[PDB]
Amino acid sequence: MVYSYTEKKRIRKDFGKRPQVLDVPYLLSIQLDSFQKFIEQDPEGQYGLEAAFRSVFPIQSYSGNSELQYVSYRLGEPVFDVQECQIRGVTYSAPLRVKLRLVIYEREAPEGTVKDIKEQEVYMGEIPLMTDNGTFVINGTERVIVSQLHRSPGVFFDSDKGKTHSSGKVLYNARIIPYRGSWLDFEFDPKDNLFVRIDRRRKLPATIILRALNYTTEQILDLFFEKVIFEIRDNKLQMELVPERLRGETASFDIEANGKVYVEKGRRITARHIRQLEKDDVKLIEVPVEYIAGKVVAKDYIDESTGELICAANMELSLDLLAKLSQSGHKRIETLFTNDLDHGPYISETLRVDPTNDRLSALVEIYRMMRPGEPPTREAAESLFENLFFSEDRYDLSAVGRMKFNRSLLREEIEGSGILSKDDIIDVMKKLIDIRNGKGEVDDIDHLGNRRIRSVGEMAENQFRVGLVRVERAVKERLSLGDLDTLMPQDMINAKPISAAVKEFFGSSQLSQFMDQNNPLSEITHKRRILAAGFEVRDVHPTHYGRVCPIETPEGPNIGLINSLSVYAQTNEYGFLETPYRKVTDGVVTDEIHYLSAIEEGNYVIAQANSNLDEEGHFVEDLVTCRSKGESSLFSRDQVDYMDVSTQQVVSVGASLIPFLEHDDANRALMGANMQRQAVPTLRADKPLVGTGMERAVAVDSGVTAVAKRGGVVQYVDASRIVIKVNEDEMYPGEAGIDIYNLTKYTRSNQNTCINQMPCVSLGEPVERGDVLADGPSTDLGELALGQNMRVAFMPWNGYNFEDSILVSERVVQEDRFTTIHIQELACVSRDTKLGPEEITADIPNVGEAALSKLDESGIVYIGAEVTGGDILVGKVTPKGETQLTPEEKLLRAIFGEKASDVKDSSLRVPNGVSGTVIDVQVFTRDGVEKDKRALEIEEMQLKQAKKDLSEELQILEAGLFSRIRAVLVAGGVEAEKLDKLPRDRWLELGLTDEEKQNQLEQLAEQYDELKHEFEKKLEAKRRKITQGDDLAPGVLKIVKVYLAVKRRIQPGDKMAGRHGNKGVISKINPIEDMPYDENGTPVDIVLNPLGVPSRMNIGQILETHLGMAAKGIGDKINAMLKQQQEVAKLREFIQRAYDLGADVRQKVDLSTFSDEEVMRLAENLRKGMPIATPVFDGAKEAEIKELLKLGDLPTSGQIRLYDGRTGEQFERPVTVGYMYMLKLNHLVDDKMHARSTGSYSLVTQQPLGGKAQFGGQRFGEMEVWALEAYGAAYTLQEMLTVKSDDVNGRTKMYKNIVDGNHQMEPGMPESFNVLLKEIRSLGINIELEDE
Amino acid sequence: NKLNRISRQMLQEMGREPTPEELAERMLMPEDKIRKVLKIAKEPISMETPI
Ligand SMILES: CO[C@H]1/C=C/O[C@@]2(C)Oc3c(C)c(O)c4c(O)c(c(/C=N/N5CCN(C)CC5)c(O)c4c3C2=O)NC(=O)/C(C)=C\C=C\[C@H](C)[C@H](O)[C@@H](C)[C@@H](O)[C@@H](C)[C@H](OC(C)=O)[C@@H]1C
Repeated sequence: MVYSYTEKKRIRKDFGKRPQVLDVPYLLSIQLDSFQKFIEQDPEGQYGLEAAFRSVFPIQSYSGNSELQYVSYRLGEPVFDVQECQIRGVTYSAPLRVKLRLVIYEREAPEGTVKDIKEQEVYMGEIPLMTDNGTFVINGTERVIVSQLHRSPGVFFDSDKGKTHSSGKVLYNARIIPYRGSWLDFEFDPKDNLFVRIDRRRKLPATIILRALNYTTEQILDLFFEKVIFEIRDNKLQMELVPERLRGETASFDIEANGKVYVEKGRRITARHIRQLEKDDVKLIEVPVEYIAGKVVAKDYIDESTGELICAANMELSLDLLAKLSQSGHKRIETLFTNDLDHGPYISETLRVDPTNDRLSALVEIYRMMRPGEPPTREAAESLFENLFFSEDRYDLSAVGRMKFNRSLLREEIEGSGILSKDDIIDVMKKLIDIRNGKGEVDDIDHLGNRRIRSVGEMAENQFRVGLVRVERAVKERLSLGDLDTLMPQDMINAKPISAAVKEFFGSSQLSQFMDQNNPLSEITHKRRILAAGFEVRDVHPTHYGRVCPIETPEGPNIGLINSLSVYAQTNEYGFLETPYRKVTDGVVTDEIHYLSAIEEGNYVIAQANSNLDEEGHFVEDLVTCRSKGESSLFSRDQVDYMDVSTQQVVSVGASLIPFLEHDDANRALMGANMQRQAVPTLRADKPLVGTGMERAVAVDSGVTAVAKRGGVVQYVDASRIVIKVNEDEMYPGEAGIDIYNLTKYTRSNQNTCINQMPCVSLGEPVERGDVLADGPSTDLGELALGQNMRVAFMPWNGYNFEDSILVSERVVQEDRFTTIHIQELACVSRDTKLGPEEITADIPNVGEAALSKLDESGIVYIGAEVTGGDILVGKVTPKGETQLTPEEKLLRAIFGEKASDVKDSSLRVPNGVSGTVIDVQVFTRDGVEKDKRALEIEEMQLKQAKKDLSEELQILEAGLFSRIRAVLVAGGVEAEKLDKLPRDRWLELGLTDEEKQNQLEQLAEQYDELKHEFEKKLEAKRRKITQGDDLAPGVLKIVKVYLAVKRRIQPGDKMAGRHGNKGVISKINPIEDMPYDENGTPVDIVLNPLGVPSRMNIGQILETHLGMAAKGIGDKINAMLKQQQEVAKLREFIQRAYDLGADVRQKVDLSTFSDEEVMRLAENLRKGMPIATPVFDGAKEAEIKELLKLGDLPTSGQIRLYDGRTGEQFERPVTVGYMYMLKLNHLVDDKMHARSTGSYSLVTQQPLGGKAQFGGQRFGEMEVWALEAYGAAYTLQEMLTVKSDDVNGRTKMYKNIVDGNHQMEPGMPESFNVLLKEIRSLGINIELEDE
Repeated sequence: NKLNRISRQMLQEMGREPTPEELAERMLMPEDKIRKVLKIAKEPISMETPI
């Protein structure tokens, strides 16, 4: 706070105005929080293993009154720790130990138990564990599980207008999507007949489900329709009239009652007439006997005398039917209230299409729909229908499903049953009809309130759930016949069934993938990623604001199907996406933060991230740009309920790292944030000269760096480890302590890059908690450096920059700055063949002494021996007996007297063209085969190296503890010179006067002895892990893994890009002599083609250049005053000037800093350049940039004169020169490049195939055939698809001619077509080749 | 078949799974034959397996 210790080393000058109210949270939050909820002890149904347990439990047998319940669970210590788990290849996992209680109820109970055996913690499976950095290790490889985005469980009402039937009229459909179980779909049709289908199955008339719920027709009309009361009073047909019923209808007869005619015939009833009837309270009017000719009778009507049905429910009455029910004494007749506009007569017409009658009928017709063709049964239909939506087992909405369900139905309860109830189905139908009636609207799938976010924690729970159901069937099956006290909860519950559910997910699943680690940003941008069809879902939605990044998505087959998480976004309590906001009460902007979900934010009026307020925080302008409901417009001063937290929150970590983003077109911006993840780390971690201010946060939040656990002073600094002596205020009373950081050294990444940590602090320096102790790869002094900035000139240079091509000075490759270190893992397997076992022995037929030189006696290359293409890394030989040679080979051996060995050479040799240094060797051996010499040496080395490390722990630790005892002993009994004389081991005897200090000595004693023994146990375990024979695959006797470190610099063909989306491929590496130089004589590193700038609209790349130039100026200047050794005063003065820069920025600054030791160190770090921070949308402006160029001594234009290093003459016009940050992506040319002359061939069809990593030939496609067909080239095409590939004969007959000097082809027939003939002929088809 | 049976009990009985030589002592024969027998006993993989 108010500046840390590594901040005193270097400070980034920050332009930008808007003060940051909230600072970027942990970027890895989602991944860690989710998994943290899965595995945890939660005393309730909140999501977790506890919840997944409580669902399926207790498990009772079949009627046998034998029940198995669940007590509690625990996670055993991991078999291997994270580092060890990677080397061996097993998964990083913990044993799951769960206590089970087996109760058996006495047969023919009152419920009571004969005996109950409590089986102590039965083990089921080992579940993977998440690393402190949020990754998983499946088989020896760090893998990330991407969060998924799917449709939230609940009810959803859609349209399907347009395309259907092309008559318009739209449609309205509802869909009930449970978290688990079958789908329930309701839909209309062009006839306004409501239909239902379970899942995607056959369409069925909607009402058929209501009957299966035991609802007769009378109650269906009574549910969905209102009642028009008809009275026969005195004689001939009176009627009850609700005065509102006359809206939207024209009088069909004289509407008169109470001796006064309210409406005549042919006069439509408007608001005036309705008012008269409403205000005059006209209950009963006289109607004609013919009006009921269309009215559908509500309930059943029978003849009281004859006991016969006069008319069934849902029947249209007629003038003749009225007669037959009138003489029977019926006063009242209920009919449907039907209006083709307001309340539609839909259900009525749905019943007339219903083939069923009663519940059993519907159940028969329903059971035969799902499982057709088989005879229906009553018990079968009942069981099925109750098991679909009414069974707690086969159906659940869980909490989110029930909540949105109730929420979308306008209910009160936010939580409820996890199955469907008859009330639920009826309500859903009601809502669908209401939308068709015009009151209410349909949802849209793209809204982020209907899009729910899962993540590792939620997904693993489902798989573990699946494991428990497939084990459930087994437990019941055994408890069926079980003998009383013999079996216990072990013989039943297996391991393999449950473990394989979880194992099949993390091992192979589309959501579990290799972490993309070539780059810290790549990691952190992978760990935040989403996954979800036509263009609607791919497109950006208004609800994406602050939740999903609009501009970071892949460009390709799936666009907008990935996105990435926004900066400040958080998973909602229920699992939606919520974003930070500021509550604006009255006219003040309050700094209380409020998280609003997608549906929550909708109604509020939210201000803009960019707005002007001041003092008390009253809006300066009388109206400010805001967005309210799905749209944005100008809003009045005091209306706004909330305001945006920060200017960044719209974008993502990727996009937030692009300086001057506001100035770049979104296409190039996308590509930029897409390409920035590919930047391979460099040899010298540099720093961005132009920046944002996220780079610090990205570096730290990602685990690539090493952060201080507790603050203090550095006791010891080595390139290996770092030991910090903790401050006492931060230190716990017992054990005293020091924090020991073991740094990661050079090692292979997933992408074969180098990940190596370097100490950024110096001996005996104050460090505060949360300070960077050591940089990782591609991080500099706590910031994130994905590349190296360099001097760049925009101008066409003799076409060598032609398209995007980049022309780079030799100075760059000489400085070795863009050099890159690759670590490749090569393997050698000694397998077992029926002919015999393969030997790793160093005796290889037909190799000279120079070849076997680099190998030790055992046959393995020495560690550290530099190798090139073709050198033998591991000698290996496999038995092949009875070679069966030929006459002339036999004479050859006879003349030269060589004994042809019974063993063939399989030895592992360095791939063609790659050259590096051997940094490591591992030897895995089958358990029971004798470890060879070298393998034993390695084991001995690992043993000794292990002992040194552990001893180092104990040595520094013990001193750290005894150094505290020295201090506590001096309080109350101080003897200074006396105490350090006697042996340190004898200190533990001295007590103290009554005080807590006597108890403090006690505390330090206990923990001391603990360490003594903890060290012991740790050493033993390590030793066993070394000596234990590693488990290998079937058939493999031993494996040798060699680790080569190749150092590649840069060469034509490599891909290079800036943060602004400008790609490039280095064309020529030009001498420093030919480089354009300025009057001062300093050449320029890179010459970019300006023509790429206007077409692709990215203007930031120019700004980034300009400000960069300015930045280097402030650097260069300091480099002069430091080389002048002026004094602290002059330096201090000039720096202060820089950090203010003319007005109104948020930076603040010094004279609190110590004027000597702290200031001089800062200037030394600035002399390379002055780091500047351009916030994403708050970033600097031209004027600010031009003023910094004034302080720079450099022109405002940003252009200068340059001279061609060849002719030495000037260049017409000034050219823009500056400093642009540039990344080296890993496409590097010596990977992509392949060439093949004659390689191996596929067996099934003879075709070129790389088996040696000598790549198969290029694929010649159909389109290329057309290309040859358009040219007149017949012979090139024949040779292309016959002799060069598919002709097993023609190829050899050709090769022999090529060396003989005869260019011809004796083509023959491609073997592919020759196979098609037999394949056709394998059928009953006789296919012959005719004539001649 | 005899091996599967032992591997079943021994799966949870041992808490991990019997070592390749564990069922070997349980079984009558020379006990190194586990490797040989286990290999030829495996069913061939469909050459049409999508990868
Ligand atoms: C198990 O997952 C696999 C396939 C699932 O199948 C399948 C059908 O379901 C997918 C899911 C669920 C994805 O989320 C996905 C994806 O997110 C993505 C690409 C596109 N990949 N590219 C391919 C290479 N190319 C030169 C560039 C574009 C994909 O094809 C897929 C993909 C599938 O196709 N892209 C990105 O996210 C962006 C823009 C950057 C990616 C980061 C790096 C590159 C990857 O993480 C690398 C390190 C590995 O992780 C992958 C290799 C995974 O493979 C393994 C075994 O790990 C792969 C996703």
